[PDB]
Amino acid sequence: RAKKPRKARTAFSDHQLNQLERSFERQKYLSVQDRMDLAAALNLTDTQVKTWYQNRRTKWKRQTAV
DNA sequence: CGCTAAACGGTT
DNA sequence: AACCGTTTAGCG
Repeated sequence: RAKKPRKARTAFSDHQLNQLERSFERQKYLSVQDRMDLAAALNLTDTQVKTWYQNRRTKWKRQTAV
């Protein structure tokens, strides 16, 4: 067990995942404002959205490479 | 296991 | 500060 507390793993709802994915198809990168807006719309934290987008870009790149 | 959320150390 | 590349880990 890590010495430093980690954050609990967020479980996204179906609506949140749908909306995150619709954002991603439109824009692969968000401005600060568009990110902080999407977080508010989905009742997520700014960092949860930032992280989701970052990890989603990793997945996107993996799949561009096949 | 596999998908992926969060963590690490480095990079822009 | 946001990102990258990659790792590490939660959990269905």
